[PDB]
Amino acid sequence: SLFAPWAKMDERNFKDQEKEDLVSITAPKLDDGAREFEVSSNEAASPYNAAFQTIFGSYEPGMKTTRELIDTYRNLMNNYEVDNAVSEIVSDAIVYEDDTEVVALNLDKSKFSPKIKNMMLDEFS
Amino acid sequence: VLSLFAPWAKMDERNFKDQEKEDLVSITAPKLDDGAREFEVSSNEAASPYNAAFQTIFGSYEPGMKTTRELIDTYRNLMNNYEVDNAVSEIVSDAIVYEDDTEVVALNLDKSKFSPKIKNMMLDEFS
Amino acid sequence: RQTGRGEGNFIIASRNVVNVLASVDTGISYAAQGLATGFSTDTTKSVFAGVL
Repeated sequence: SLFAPWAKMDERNFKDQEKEDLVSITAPKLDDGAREFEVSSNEAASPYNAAFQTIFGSYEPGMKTTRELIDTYRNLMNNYEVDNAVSEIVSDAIVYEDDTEVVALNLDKSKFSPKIKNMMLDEFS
Repeated sequence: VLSLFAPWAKMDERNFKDQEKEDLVSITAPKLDDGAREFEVSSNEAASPYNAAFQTIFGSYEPGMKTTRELIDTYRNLMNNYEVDNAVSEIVSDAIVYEDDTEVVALNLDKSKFSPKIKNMMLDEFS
Repeated sequence: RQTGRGEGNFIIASRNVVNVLASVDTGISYAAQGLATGFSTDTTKSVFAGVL
């Protein structure tokens, strides 16, 4: 319940989708993302059977895909003439100079009011 | 508690009290990023009597001093090699620039601060 | 009363003695018993449990 205050919004968001008319869709609403888990509603007749098979089915590979890739990516980066690529990209991507700008919010489109712009800019900082 | 660190211990205690009084709860991973290696402690609700800490430090220090020892000695040996020491030398030369009638890294209070009176004292202390 | 330099200031004892000490209050109060708390009685880690 440590993130229960977050869950409150998330539950609302999920419910707003349940109450939405985005129906009669054969396709998954999956563009680029997460591992898919599928259960029926049916007054929760069997979400737990599916969940346990899904959990242990996932345990089988043990996230070796992600695990091996991150370790690999690090082992790759750890090499000479590899770090240079990474570092140059990062350097070009994130630029700092003497007393200059860094990533910054730019509210150049219509906004409700200048006051909100100020609030957003303070939050960005 | 060795006396050589008495005022420092007090400073840490004050910082801890502030942390204890904060809302940094609901932490799934300890809020650390780099540097120091952590250790799971007895946590008697929040307590760790100094005498509990004493073993805790032994049990933190043993499993890994060797690694540190190997890396540092390795680096020092690399430093004694042809065209390795030079890399460092040029890096050091540019990282720490010091010339005739020239300054050293110095405090530069060119942004708003409490007071010029203080700014001057801060600079003298920095020196 | 046998030295005059001061009253005893330490105890060293068997684990069982300590288990009792560690699990009761010392404060002057109604009564109190529980699991050991403040005193670290695990000889694995220390030899010094705390102060009564």
